[PDB]
Amino acid sequence: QNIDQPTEMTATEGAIVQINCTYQTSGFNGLFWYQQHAGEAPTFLSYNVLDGLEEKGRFSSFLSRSKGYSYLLLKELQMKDSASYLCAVRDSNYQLIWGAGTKLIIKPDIQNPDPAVYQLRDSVCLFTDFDSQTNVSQSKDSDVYITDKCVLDMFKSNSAVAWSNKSDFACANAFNNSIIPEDTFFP
Amino acid sequence: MIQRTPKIQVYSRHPAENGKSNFLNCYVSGFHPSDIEVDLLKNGERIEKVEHSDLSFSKDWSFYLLYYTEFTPTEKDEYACRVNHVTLSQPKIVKWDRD
Amino acid sequence: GVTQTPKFQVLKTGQSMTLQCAQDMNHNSMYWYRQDPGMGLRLIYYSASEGTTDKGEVPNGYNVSRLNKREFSLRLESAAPSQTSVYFCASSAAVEGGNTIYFGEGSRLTVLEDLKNVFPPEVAVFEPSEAEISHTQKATLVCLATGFYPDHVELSWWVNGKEVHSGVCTDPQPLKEQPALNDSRYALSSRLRVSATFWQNPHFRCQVQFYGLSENDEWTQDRAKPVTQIVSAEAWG
Amino acid sequence: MRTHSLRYFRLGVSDPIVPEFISVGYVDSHPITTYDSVTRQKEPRAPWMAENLAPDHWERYTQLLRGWQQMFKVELKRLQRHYNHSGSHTYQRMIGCELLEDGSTTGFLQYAYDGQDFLIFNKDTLSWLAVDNVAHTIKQAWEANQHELLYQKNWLEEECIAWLKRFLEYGKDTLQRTEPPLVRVNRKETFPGVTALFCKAHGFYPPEIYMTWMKNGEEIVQEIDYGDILPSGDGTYQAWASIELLYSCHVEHSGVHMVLQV
Ligand SMILES: [Cl-]
Repeated sequence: QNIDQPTEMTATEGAIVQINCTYQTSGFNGLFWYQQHAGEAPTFLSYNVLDGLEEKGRFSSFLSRSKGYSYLLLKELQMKDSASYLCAVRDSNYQLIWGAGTKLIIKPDIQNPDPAVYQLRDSVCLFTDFDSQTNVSQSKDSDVYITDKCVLDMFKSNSAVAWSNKSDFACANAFNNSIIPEDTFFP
Repeated sequence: MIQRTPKIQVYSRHPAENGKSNFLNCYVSGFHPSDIEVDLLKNGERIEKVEHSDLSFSKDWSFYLLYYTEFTPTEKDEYACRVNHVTLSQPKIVKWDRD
Repeated sequence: GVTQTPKFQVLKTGQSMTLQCAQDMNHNSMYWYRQDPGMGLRLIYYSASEGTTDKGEVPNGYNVSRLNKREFSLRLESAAPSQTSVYFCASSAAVEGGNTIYFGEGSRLTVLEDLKNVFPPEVAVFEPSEAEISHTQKATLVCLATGFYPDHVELSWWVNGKEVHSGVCTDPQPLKEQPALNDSRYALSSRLRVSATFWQNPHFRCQVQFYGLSENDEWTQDRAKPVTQIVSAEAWG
Repeated sequence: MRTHSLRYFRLGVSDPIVPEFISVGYVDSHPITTYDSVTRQKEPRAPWMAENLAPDHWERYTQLLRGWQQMFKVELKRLQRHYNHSGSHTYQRMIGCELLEDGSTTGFLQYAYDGQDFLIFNKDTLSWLAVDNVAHTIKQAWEANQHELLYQKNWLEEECIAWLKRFLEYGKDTLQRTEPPLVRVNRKETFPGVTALFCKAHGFYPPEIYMTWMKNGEEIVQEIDYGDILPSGDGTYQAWASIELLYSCHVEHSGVHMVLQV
């Protein structure tokens, strides 16, 4: 008995994402979709047991029993939709089999990109205001720490932090292991 | 509340012949509620070696049971099925018609 | 809904632990799950109704008690480091099809061989770059919570004594300060972005709640006992 | 393949003398499973069930039955409160499906209070048919949960039939066998000038048998007395049909037609 859903999916803000769930069970007594925000409890989204599409606001749940397949469709994607999506199938003995979950990543629409690396003081290096297409690589050096990109919403922007107490550490070299924009501002 | 009295049918497994080994069945059915007492009798006395099916369920919500025992019919022996149920003021003794 | 306690717990290998769970929905069925990275929720034990319980997929090292219709507790007889996980209590009206599962808030349990590597975080606030202020008319404050262990922290931003959420973003997962070590300590960063006109008015406080040791926890080291505590760093406009 | 069915019954008794709760499963006329409030265990009733289902089936369904037992107790208490009834009353349930010879299917789910129809599920309209206003009150409460109605429709049409196909394979040697009937006609002068004709069949399996009396090959005889189809105790069945007297007894059993001319 297996439940399969992608590990991770990335889509853009305002767009549509379809999260698939396939199941191989001896029997079938329904399929659930749950939403789980990071560090939070899973919360119910839908239950499907007959064939068809069920729409609940921006979210739709489809089921094909003959194909052993369901999808969770999210429309007009918002940043608040960044979460894990868990599907679960109740088998012939009413055992609930949970999928490993799909982590959904929403890329914000950056209207005015302004890539820059800044130095902060209590030092920290801040890579910020880059477009969502930019990926931040982890540090090759053990005593250099680089966080993943984070989206804040005041206006929405991306940022990554780099720090170290090593003498050779400079903000000019902090994100050298990443593919950063050509027009990045280095004050 | 409707209480339904049991239908009691006493019959042999195979066509009966005096002297030939057989099985005497008592089929008790169509009764409601489920509490019931059944005994097979040989000349008025309870037969100890008596097998029975578990309580069974009909689609019409009534119940049925099969009580049976191995026997060799004779001209002199009188066989019967004694049943008690809430619908009965006293146990009902149903004699085997000897097939 | 479903109420489960405690939210966080540090245990030493071999110690006993009871996780409490109650539900006020008059539900018949109750469940205990553990959530581990890269896998689906795994059922430890379940209780189809009051007066019955049964093993789930991963019952070894645990036991349960369906105390009454409301309560279902989970017990760790002799805690082992593999029992380090997030525990979710759940309930549904019945175990059969359709009946929505309701989950508790979750219990983060960390089982350690010894409590000697437990440390609260060091918290520092890094004031906005003057170059950022002049370039964007925006100002980003960074907060670093470093050298904590286990990863049992909650970071929040407080502006003029009130918690803010707008313009705030915290790393969802901490990074490992010693990636190659089994008992690596942790680091977490957060950013608070405000207008340059807001940063120039003369308070900003980054607050980190650390969940460590309890009063009953034995401590014999020379350093301060790494108890549950709030560590904060500030900046004025 | 002939028509076959799978069904699960539940009986709940309030203030019993007798278990408070029993559940029995059947494939056709064969008991396959049993559970009661005394054993608190779901056990096979047929060796072909025991031989083919692993202990985890029995372990899991025992837990479900313990929950269903508890739900039955609470529901019978609510029914008694609605009816304002004291003393001992019964609550019954029957769920099942049929797989017809032609491949089509049926599914049913019903409840009874004091051995009378109470609530009848209609899986085509996804609603409950209520016999009175207490049943109507329960119907309104149960229909408020659309997920459960849909779940029950899926179980009756898909899951029940797959279980039935699985069990029919397990019990193949028992359930799909044919034991043809042994049929005889007995003639006797009873009351003076009155002849009674009995057509008696025994040793047959399955229990479904058709018997009738015909006159001059054509018309069915008026006023035929029918004997019930009775278990003989050895896995076979017996039945009869009689008339008062050119007559012939017509018997049909598992695709075979038989005529006994008198
Ligand atoms: Cl009833």
